[PDB]
Amino acid sequence: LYFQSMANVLVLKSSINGETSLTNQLINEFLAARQAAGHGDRLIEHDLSAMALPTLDRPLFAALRGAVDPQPAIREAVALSDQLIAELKASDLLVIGAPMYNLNVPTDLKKWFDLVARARETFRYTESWPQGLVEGVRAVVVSSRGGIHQGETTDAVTPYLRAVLGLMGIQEVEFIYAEGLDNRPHGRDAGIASARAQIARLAVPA
Amino acid sequence: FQSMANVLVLKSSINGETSLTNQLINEFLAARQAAGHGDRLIEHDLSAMALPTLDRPLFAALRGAVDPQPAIREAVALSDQLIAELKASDLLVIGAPMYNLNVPTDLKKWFDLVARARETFRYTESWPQGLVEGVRAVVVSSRGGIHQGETTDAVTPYLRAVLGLMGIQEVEFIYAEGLDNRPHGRDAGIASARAQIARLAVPA
Ligand SMILES: Cc1cc2nc3c(=O)[nH]c(=O)nc-3n(C[C@H](O)[C@H](O)[C@H](O)COP(=O)(O)O)c2cc1C
Ligand SMILES: Cc1cc2nc3c(=O)[nH]c(=O)nc-3n(C[C@H](O)[C@H](O)[C@H](O)COP(=O)(O)O)c2cc1C
Repeated sequence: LYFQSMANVLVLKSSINGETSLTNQLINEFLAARQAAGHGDRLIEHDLSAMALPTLDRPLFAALRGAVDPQPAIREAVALSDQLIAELKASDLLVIGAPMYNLNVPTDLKKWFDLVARARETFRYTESWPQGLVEGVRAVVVSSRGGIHQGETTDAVTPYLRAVLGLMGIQEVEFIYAEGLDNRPHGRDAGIASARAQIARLAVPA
Repeated sequence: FQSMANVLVLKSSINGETSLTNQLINEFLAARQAAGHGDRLIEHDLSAMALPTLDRPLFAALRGAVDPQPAIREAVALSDQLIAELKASDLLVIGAPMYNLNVPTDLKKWFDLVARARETFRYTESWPQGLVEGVRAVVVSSRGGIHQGETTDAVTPYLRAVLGLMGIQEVEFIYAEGLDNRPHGRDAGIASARAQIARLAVPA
């Protein structure tokens, strides 16, 4: 009963800071607090940073659209696409590290979305909109920002993620912000306290 | 000849010859000529340049580090080169169609090399000052629209902000919207774009 009842989590980390990654701490902190709240988690973890994912190009896009391409590295990248999508569809809760870099998410997070946001697989075209094919999936996006000191003049990261997740049917998405982390002298602390409070409220729902 | 504007043209579409943003960039440059502007282009097909992804060693290397590795010493030398082209330009023209609700990765990648402390922007007690002086920009962004899942435009504010970071405050867009709409949507957006082009060719 307990082991079958367990929720399945998919956990993407995109930071380039490695062991010092504040978004990676906070994911672990979030996941631990879910345990603390009586949730058993079955994690599939991807350090997208270390996977050397391919950029989306003309042939990869074609192949991914349904064409038989034979080149080895493309077929290898398509195999990875179908893998990441199987992993995603199987999962119950999606957790993503998305620190803001030059006002966008980091390249490796973007590349994940480029392989996974696929027609016929995670969405099908309608007369009007596209219909999302990922079902039973909620998201929790952990996002940090240094703020005004790093030129945070807008948050394009957030609505981008809401929209690219919504494309594939991931309609419910919660955010965990650590904002203003370069503000001297209490910025980091306050950001981290704010995120921990978001974590604590957010670890509960199941 | 010394009259001539210096344009920097960034192409990041993955559709090669069929690229609509590359078409509209070219139309935008044909019109500038039509209205008596002479231009000296530096042209980048970012798509074919296979640009390095920003990673930990490279970011450090860009942030004033000493790294003797070769692949990283080359990407820093490229960064410097893309930057020196930018700060030398008078007009920046960018191909930025919407792919999976973002810019194409290749464009992004250029921004991660060029948006760089002590080079294009510098730190301050509060906000960062830009160092790219005397540079307008023009952004060609074609979009499929509703059929391709455009629920909001994150591209626009993203671009104004990242360009703002390094001091490019003046930005105008060429939107070819709704291109997937049946049965005249592509023609209507192309037209729309064309009229936007007719207007923006004039300024100088
Ligand atoms: C390459 C790079 C670009 C960044 N760009 C921004 C930015 O545009 N706006 C901002 O507020 N913070 C920016 N930051 C600061 C990070 O968003 C912040 O330090 C965050 O905590 C990093 O989380 P991580 O440790 O999980 O990478 C940037 C950091 C790096 C390394
Ligand atoms: C990989 C890929 C992703 C796309 N994603 C979107 C999208 O998320 N929203 C949208 O409205 N249109 C989308 N489109 C449609 C393009 O924005 C549109 O066809 C564009 O005009 C093509 O420009 P180009 O020919 O310069 O690539 C996408 C096209 C491709 C090839």
